[PDB]
Amino acid sequence: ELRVGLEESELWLRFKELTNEMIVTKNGRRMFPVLKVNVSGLDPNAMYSFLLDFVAADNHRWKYVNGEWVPGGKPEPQAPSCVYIHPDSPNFGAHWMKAPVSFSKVKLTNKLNGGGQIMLNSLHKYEPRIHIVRVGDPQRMITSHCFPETQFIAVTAYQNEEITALKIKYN
Ligand SMILES: CC(=O)Nc1ccc([C@@H](O)c2ccccc2F)cc1
Repeated sequence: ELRVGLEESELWLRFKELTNEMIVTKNGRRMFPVLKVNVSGLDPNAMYSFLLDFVAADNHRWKYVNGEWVPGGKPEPQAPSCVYIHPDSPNFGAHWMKAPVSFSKVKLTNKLNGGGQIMLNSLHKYEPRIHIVRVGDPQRMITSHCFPETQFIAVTAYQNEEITALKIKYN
């Protein structure tokens, strides 16, 4: 049975408790915490690619008001479908299962300017999603998982000072 487990879930939950925020910039910013998963139940002999995208969570944006996140207006039109291919792709099932798979190099941006970055809209909430795509498959089988503990609001600058301090504490 294929299982994709979130690593450092307790750490992600510390951020989610406060409402997590990830900075987006013109040139792109890596995430903290880094999305990392453990994988079991692939065919060790088969080859697969791992991909990452970000799903919009709401039909509205958010705003930080009097120290609380609240519905903050109408949403902007959806960000373009950006997909990040894990740089180890394609690789054997045995490779992906021998140690956690880490998406440490992905960068989030608010400006489409190449570099394999992910475009997000500031003040909107997103949920990371990991896809496993089997290589050489005429049926193009793909298996997707979402990670609820990793939801975050994209921001140009941190709003909650507790988030600013958590990012410094754990990173
Ligand atoms: C059966 C079927 O729809 N297969 C399929 C679909 C999409 C892809 C990727 O292009 C892909 C595109 C966007 C996001 C993640 C992805 F993995 C690969 C295989």
